[PDB]
Amino acid sequence: ATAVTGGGASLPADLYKGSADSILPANFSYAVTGSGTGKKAFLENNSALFSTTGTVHFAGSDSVLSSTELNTYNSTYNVSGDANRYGALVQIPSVATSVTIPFNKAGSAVDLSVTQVCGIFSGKITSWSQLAGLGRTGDIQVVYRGESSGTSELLTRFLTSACQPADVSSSNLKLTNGVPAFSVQSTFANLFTTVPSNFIAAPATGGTALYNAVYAIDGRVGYVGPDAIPSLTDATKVAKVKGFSPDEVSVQATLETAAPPTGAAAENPANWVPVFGNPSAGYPIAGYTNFVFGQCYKNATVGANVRGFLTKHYGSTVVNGVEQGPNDVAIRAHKFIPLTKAWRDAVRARFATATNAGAVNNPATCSGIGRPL
Repeated sequence: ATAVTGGGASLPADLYKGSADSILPANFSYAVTGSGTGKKAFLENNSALFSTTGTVHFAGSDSVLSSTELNTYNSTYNVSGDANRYGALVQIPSVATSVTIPFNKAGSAVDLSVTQVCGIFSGKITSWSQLAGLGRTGDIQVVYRGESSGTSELLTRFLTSACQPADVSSSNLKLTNGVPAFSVQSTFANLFTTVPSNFIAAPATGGTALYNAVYAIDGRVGYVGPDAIPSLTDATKVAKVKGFSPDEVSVQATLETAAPPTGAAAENPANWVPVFGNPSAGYPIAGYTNFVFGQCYKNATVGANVRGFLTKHYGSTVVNGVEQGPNDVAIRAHKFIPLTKAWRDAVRARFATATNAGAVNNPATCSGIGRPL
């Protein structure tokens, strides 16, 4: 009967559940809500948000835990001397992902400059005719995620990092340094003093609904994770960005630029999720989608089920002489990017290995405590 209750981010939802090669065990549930609602469900232990009951055991999120979220959690659920405390939480990367730019406008292959992407998503560029050489005219309508979204966070971090003031001048973006500027927002609408009228919220929760809305009306552009895209390589439907399709992320210039944390740094969940807002090479919109777990669970089978999952997902196996994570074929089949060996080894050793003080349901650290039955 034992269930492991989760949900959150839509971006990795089909890798996790419902597909023949999905990677979560059968007794794990995954309610699709977007990352913001997913974080809240876990942090406030609120299963109503996942349309169910009992304890929330985990979330998927491509929005990082904030300073405020961590402090609120710690001061409520992980209080020094509190026999009723839940204990620490665990934030870990699951897979890396691109953010793709699907658009619905018939014609030749589209390759957008940073300037052009910045102009489209700021509202500076409002007509297809303003994009030189694409052979297209008519209104641009941008579809965005109304709910708090990890995909919005990944896209906006990139735009905040890469866009120059000249790329977004004469737009309704909130000011930074006296000029309109992108800022990091999981709520995309929060970028603007007033949302421009050619920006429309997707009509239902999740990236799949945004995707379908893009193709419902001519001239639309959106942003979505890669798994829902039928072909990442079809530049007549999924824009290249500075000469790169969204399967051309540079692993060297992104994942390999940060090593797993150690010591006190590893005790801080914030340090388990590096961000790469402006990669020096390759497709430039990319980052991690993550899990949030509890370190401690009063239900010991839930703890064991989590460790079991972690042992596989962050495992190591050599196949045809090449080291890989056990789930890497499934990860790539869902158009995601496997974690590097250093990161799998680090997560496995700390969180999945029951003898480590930092592991899920480590007997010493979790003695007498945990997320409730």
